[PDB]
Amino acid sequence: PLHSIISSTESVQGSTSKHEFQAETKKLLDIVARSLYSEKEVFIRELISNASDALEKLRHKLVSDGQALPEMEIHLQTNAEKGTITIQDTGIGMTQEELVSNLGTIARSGSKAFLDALQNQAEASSKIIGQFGVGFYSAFMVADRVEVYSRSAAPGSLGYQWLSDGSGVFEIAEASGVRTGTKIIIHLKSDCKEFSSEARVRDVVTKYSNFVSFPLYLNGRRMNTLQAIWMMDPKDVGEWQHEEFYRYVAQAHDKPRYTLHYKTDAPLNIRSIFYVPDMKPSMFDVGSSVALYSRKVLIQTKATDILPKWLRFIRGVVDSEDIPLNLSRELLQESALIRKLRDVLQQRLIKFFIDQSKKDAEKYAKFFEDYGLFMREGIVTATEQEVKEDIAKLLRYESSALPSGQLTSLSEYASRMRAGTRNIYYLCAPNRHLAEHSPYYEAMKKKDTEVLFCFEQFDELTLLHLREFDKKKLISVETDIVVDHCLSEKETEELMAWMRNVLGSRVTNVKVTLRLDTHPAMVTVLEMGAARHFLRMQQLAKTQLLQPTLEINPRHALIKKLNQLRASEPGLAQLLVDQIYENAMIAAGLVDDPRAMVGRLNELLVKALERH
Amino acid sequence: PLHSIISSTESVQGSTSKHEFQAETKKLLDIVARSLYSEKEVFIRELISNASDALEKLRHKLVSDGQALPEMEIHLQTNAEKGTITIQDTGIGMTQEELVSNLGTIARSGSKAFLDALQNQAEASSKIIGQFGVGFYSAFMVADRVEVYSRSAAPGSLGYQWLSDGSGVFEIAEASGVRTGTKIIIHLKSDCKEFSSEARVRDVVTKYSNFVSFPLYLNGRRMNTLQAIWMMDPKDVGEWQHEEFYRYVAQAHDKPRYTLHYKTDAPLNIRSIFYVPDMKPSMFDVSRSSVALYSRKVLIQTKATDILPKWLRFIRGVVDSEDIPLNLSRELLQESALIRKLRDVLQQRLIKFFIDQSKKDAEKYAKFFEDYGLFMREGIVTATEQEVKEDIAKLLRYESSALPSGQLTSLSEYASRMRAGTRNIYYLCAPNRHLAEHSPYYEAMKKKDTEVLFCFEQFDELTLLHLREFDKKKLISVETDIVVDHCLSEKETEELMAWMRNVLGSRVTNVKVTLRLDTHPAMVTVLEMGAARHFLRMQTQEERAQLLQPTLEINPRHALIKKLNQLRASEPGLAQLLVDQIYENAMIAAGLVDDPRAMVGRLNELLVKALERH
Amino acid sequence: PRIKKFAIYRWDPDKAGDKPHMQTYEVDLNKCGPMVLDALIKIKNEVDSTLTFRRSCREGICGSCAMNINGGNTLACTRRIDTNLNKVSKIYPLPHMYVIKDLVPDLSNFYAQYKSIEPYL
Ligand SMILES: Nc1ncnc2c1ncn2[C@@H]1O[C@H](COP(=O)(O)OP(=O)(O)NP(=O)(O)O)[C@@H](O)[C@H]1O
Ligand SMILES: Nc1ncnc2c1ncn2[C@@H]1O[C@H](COP(=O)(O)OP(=O)(O)NP(=O)(O)O)[C@@H](O)[C@H]1O
Ligand code: FES
Ligand SMILES: [K+]
Ligand SMILES: [K+]
Ligand SMILES: [Mg+2]
Ligand SMILES: [Mg+2]
Repeated sequence: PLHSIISSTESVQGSTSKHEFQAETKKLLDIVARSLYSEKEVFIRELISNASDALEKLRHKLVSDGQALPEMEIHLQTNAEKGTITIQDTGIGMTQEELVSNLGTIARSGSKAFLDALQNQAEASSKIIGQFGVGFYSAFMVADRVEVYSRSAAPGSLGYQWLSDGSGVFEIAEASGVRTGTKIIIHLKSDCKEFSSEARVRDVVTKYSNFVSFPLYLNGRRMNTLQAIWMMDPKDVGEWQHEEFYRYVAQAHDKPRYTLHYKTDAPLNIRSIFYVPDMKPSMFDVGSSVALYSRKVLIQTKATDILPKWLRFIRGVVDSEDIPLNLSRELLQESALIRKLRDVLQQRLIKFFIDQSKKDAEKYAKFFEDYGLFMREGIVTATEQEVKEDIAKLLRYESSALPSGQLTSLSEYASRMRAGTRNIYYLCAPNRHLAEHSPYYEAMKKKDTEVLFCFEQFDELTLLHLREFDKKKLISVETDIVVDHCLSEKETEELMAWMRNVLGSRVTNVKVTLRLDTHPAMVTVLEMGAARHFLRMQQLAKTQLLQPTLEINPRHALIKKLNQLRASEPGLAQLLVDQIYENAMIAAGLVDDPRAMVGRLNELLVKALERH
Repeated sequence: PLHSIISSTESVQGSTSKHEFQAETKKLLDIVARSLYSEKEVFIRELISNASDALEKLRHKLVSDGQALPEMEIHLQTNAEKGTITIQDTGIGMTQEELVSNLGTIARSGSKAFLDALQNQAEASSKIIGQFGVGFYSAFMVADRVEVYSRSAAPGSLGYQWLSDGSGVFEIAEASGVRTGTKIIIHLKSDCKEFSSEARVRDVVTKYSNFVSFPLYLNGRRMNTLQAIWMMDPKDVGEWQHEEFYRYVAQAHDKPRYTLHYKTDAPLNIRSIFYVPDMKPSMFDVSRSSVALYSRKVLIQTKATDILPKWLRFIRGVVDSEDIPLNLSRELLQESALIRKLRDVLQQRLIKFFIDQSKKDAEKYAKFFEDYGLFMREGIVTATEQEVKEDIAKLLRYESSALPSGQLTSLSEYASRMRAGTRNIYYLCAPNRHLAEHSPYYEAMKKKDTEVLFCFEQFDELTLLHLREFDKKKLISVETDIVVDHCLSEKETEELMAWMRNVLGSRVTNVKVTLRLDTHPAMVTVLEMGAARHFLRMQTQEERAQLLQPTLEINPRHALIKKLNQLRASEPGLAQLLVDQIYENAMIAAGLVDDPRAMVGRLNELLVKALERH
Repeated sequence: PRIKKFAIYRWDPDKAGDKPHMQTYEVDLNKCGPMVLDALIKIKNEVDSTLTFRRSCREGICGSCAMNINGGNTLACTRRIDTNLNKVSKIYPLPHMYVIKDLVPDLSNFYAQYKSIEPYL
């Protein structure tokens, strides 16, 4: 039965008191320094974000006052001998009251207070990074003691010295000689001294915040040298620094063949740029260096996959000021905003590829034979139908009604197709030479219906999964043949009975089709593409057969030879019919590893040539 | 361009002050309820963890004085009509002071004080989940009003009331009729009404808290019905329990073919159990870890850290560890030394277990290998250190020529039983054992008196090249060995070879004469045959010949070559067709054909124009 | 003075943005072994150790010294170095045979391929 202990018999009689929520700071500091950030290296990223926020606040205050703008930059100092790292900025700075209010209070951020005093939410809201109030305390992950020398930008503010050992207690004092801005001294821990090295600090800074809006100097050397080109207008930015930005983000030295600059705000604020490499994709590729940004700082999700898996051949950067973030400055897993951003990016990239195909046939064709497998994988892995047709609009195939060297899409293929026809025919062969001479094409050559020729692998599976385009079905040539509704009748009956006797285990059914002229034999099955690809699966890996039907050509000379050669050499006749079956299986693509057929072919060749 | 503004001119000029850290409670609540947990359904997981902690505390308190133990169960109540979910537990409960100190303070947990007051750290330290102090406030993610009925288990405590809307202000009061323990009523938000349904709550509890230490009741009916069998000793758990647990964890109706119960504490506290499915692996198994973490008997839900190596994803089970570092979101801390050492320990333990299973039984391990070989192949391919390479390679089973058909042999025993004076291991790739025994490369190698392994599955030679070494013995394929190692009349052979090279100058870069072949008229040899075969699958005929150099190597003693010797003059066209056909056959025997459909037409032409004289 | 010009193919997987590029190496023939393998070892210990090659017995028995020269696959520890001053040796790896041995193919999205198979069957 049901055993429930929930009851409503309880009642309230006592006076209702009132209390304010408390928060002990010892455990909060312990949580921030130990169980908040997975990476120990994010503390300088947080400090650089704080410096950028301070510089932005100073810039906003100065432009509000409308006076001269002094130099503003972020300086990083590394001292291996002292085991310390120093970050200094020329921002607004903090008074003693400001230092106590901000530094001494957990989750209290002056950035949010400054943003609440903007009244426009566009001048600096897009550039202020701080939103939680725990970014500074990430520095206690590596520092046994922190010295902060901050002097406010107000004309007359005094410098102040800030000490904190990270043990829940901090002290402040008056400081003399402190320049305008904020100077932070970090004394590294015994086990975290790797941050007192120039190389590691430079690498991690370039990883996190090399796109900080203000100049950044480490040990006196600036390493930015490159503005965030995804913020500026596409017309302002030129192709030369597009190439430079591509060479930096993709860690390559080639040029991007395609450059898409996406900047929309109505659905959600996106400032993203995408590139397509000139060189063919490497097998390593087969977050794809499209790591998400927010207010010009790295997020390194690698789990939400802001960009579709098949769209991993493109390189670039995506920026969004409204993405939700963890307390550790990481994306919220399985967030609705993330999913809608991914969908919008995929739709925009599909539209951009369609436009590129429309405006450049030859360049897009080269791109397709360079990156077709990615679109094939996207069609295979897709679930929504409209996504399937959107990706299929990017497919390029060459039909039988056109000369070699030019390719066409499914849309313009169906545009020129007859009104009565309501299905699309496609044939699969390694080359167009084989496709034109393929027995299935010859069998279907009776009608004038156009047929597409696809050569690359996984085309069978891609077309099978698509299964529809513009309300038109995709039927393979073999499927059309199987669903379709000199060797006299008696000798032909006896001869197919011969195959049925000698190929009963392999060939389940033998029949004669009058639609063959050059190929002596044909193998047709209902699930031709599915069976062909599943056989490749099975032979590739032993994991979790089929119903083959062989059709002979009555008018073929090779088949006609069996009539006179059966009575002379029964064994040679059996070997020849076995070889014919193997050749038909190979042509159908349903054959297994053909190393076994080699011995039979050699034996047949040596045995059947004792006449010259 | 080297300028810096860093200087040590700063110094203290006044008397130093002293201050204590503060905390903005409103912003902390907003952060916890808005930007802490990725999934909005973790609030009931946190509440169930709190209930389990309270029940464990009550159990410890009642065992310390050795008195009677009353019922201990966690009840989930769903009220769709009122849009509320009620959690009730019969644990210790909380007094007014305890309610104010614990509930009213952020990041303040009474479990830490309870753990510090154990004085043993050996009985309840492994059964207490709460360690941060923010788990309760996760309820504010979906609740606009949280109502708590709590009274302590002390003899004479009074019921108390606890209301809070999550806006940083909570009001306390005194309640009557409250059962001993703690009952929390959550009033769902307008958009979070999905948690006021049976199905959603059942799904989340089955996701997170099936294996809580105490019985759990959802809407009056118990829904656990399955104890965590990875806690006690392997001798205390039966085979039926193992089968049921495997069925639950793998979501399959079969039985586990292999059962491993790992419980180690010297490197780190691990209580892990692993199963190998009896059925063959599915395509979901070969596509990306099928192992669920459980810290203090609650799910961690990593799904991305891959606590187990990618090649070992074919096994199903759970791993318990009380030492793994969890972030504030109760998720695994990515890039952790402890989790990396846990992964290494699990990998080496599973390798040792598989080796021990292979030693114990032969037919069962042979079936396991022929079922899950591709996983070990992928592990060999993806490994970097040679130690793990050899450890995984110890699991390989390849039948050799020195043994009859259907007798798989290991690499270690092959190295042990071969010559000690040569550091060479020879392997041959063929679709079948019969083909390997009649392969032209094997026949050419027959001059040497040595044992050769046979490979049949795909991506096998690829792993042989990745391994590249085993017990300080090099791995060399038969084709590579023979190409590295150095009838018809002489002049007739020379003119025949000249004619073939004339008609195969572009396709074949070199042709030689080899007497080792006996039943194969020709053989294509490439120096890196194993690498070339796999390279072909990723990258018409002229380009392939240029990037492969199919060095032909024919056998004059073959009857086909003898027949071609006289067919070169009578039928030059048929001779050209036949030399093309034998080149294609040798290429196929080498496995250097991307698609054999092209040769079908010319083979048919050869057949129709060759045996027409019959 | 017999300065030999060697044109050696180089590709470092760990290099940032490495692309196929051509380099020329000059080694005196008066102080170097006639065999091709000696020149490779000479630059490894003296000129540049970045180039990686496999050699065990410097005699022609293990086969690790086999690469392609002038579009032809040969053996470095058997074939000697050409003495022509004007002619430059074309030191290339095996015809293509790139880092594929260490590319570690993933072959992901394999289940989704099966998921597209059973609707037809
Ligand atoms: N270098 C600095 N100069 C001036 N003000 C600073 C500086 N560093 C920190 N602050 C102030 O101190 C506050 C506390 O720092 P922090 O913890 O980073 O909050 P936040 O950056 O605004 N939010 P978060 O995203 O968690 O970092 C900031 O919000 C600033 O108002
Ligand atoms: N249902 C309950 N019954 C009794 N005591 C409770 C209950 N829920 C919470 N508490 C107490 O209140 C404290 C605050 O709750 P909580 O935020 O979950 O802390 P925690 O569970 O110990 N650490 P965490 O892992 O973040 O949940 C707990 O540590 C308990 O001491
Ligand atoms: S070093 Fe052994 S083959 Fe050259
Ligand atoms: K702060
Ligand atoms: K608490
Ligand atoms: Mg910050
Ligand atoms: Mg808890």
